[PDB]
Amino acid sequence: EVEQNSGPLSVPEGAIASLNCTYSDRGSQSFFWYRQYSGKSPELIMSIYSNGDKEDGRFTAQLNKASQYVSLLIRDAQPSDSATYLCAVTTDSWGKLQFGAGTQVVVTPDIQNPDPAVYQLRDSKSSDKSVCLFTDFDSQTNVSQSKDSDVYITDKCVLDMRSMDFKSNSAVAWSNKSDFACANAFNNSIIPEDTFFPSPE
Amino acid sequence: KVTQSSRYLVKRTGEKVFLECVQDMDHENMFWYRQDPGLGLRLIYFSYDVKMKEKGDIPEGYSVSREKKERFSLILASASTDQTSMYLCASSFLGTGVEQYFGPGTRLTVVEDLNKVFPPEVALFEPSEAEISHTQKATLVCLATGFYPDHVELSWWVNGKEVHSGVCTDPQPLKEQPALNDSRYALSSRLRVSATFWQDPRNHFRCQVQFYGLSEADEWTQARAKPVTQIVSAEAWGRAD
Repeated sequence: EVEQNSGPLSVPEGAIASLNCTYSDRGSQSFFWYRQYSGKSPELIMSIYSNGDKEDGRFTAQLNKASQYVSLLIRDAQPSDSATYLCAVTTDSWGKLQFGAGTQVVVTPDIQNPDPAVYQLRDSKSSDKSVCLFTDFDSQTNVSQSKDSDVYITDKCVLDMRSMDFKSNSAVAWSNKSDFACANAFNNSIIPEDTFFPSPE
Repeated sequence: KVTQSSRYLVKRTGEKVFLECVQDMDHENMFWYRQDPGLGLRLIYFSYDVKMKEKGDIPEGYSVSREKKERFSLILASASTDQTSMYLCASSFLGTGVEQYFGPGTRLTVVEDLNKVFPPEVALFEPSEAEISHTQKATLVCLATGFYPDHVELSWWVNGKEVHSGVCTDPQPLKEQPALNDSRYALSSRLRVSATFWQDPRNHFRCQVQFYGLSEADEWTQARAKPVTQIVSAEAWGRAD
């Protein structure tokens, strides 16, 4: 009926992010693309009705009714494009829609000057509690989830210091362990060989 | 334009649960969907006019009502844990376009015992000195832990204003025990500023976590404080050293 490619898709900044959606009913007449940010609601971004391209800013929808597919291309992708994209197709003449299952798209920043480092940060209210921050690594690094029941490691997150035109990746780790050091977390979600690893002061 | 009666609900298994979708746009069509990881959106039920309803793709466990055109009520006769989900309603009509307009969504968590509801603890962690000297930037980390359900909204406030530039919050809260159905959650966020900004002692950095839990119409017979909807925050002041 309506099928979208599975995902998640990881796209480097500046490249084209693309989604394809095939449909079974040759006589389908309306085709939609929706964008949905994490934990928000789907918003319509494009509708398309005839063969070829339809352009809106960095978005291009394309329709091929002979091969029965519709696609969304995101040109010059940026991290803020990261979202779930869903196609929808009309299935009757009352307006019923069938949605594809959605594809998660993550656009990774272009890190021109990696400065990977692991830092230990202390609580503002209590010097006794701390977290670890692995930051400034290039987007090809993967942060593996914790394998220890008592250690916690987050997914990597992309931060934009807009005034500085500076983006950076980071991940956070912590534990309620007495013997716990930062290297216990960040080195199974392995760091690169040029990581700056200052001793805690 | 399209509203839903609740943004966040936590319910006990067995409870009858009503979700309201209301549109004052006179739209003939309304739809109810749920959304889950790995299955996307699935149609539960829809309606082509007042007094009509048709089972969607996954109608079992649900029923609906449309006695008035503006309101499409979704009913969970007896909530089960597998009905924990993001519920989305939408409406449309026969116009120049037939596109659907979505409500804001309702996150429902169905738990076997309300005893497992917990507010987050929240702490703010100050920028490393080695980070400041290596990079001339300062990263603050906000950490919220031990909460259930995962119904939280985190925001950073600098000198009283909500900021967005320089912020990154984990898109997913992490289960503090992923094998567990009733695992509590954690969530982190980063805010990064220039070192000179952090080194100004008059600069105030607040992390605020809005948590949605029990309403006052919920009874509580426990020793610990009732885990109600509340804001939990932590702060740091800039430091010249």
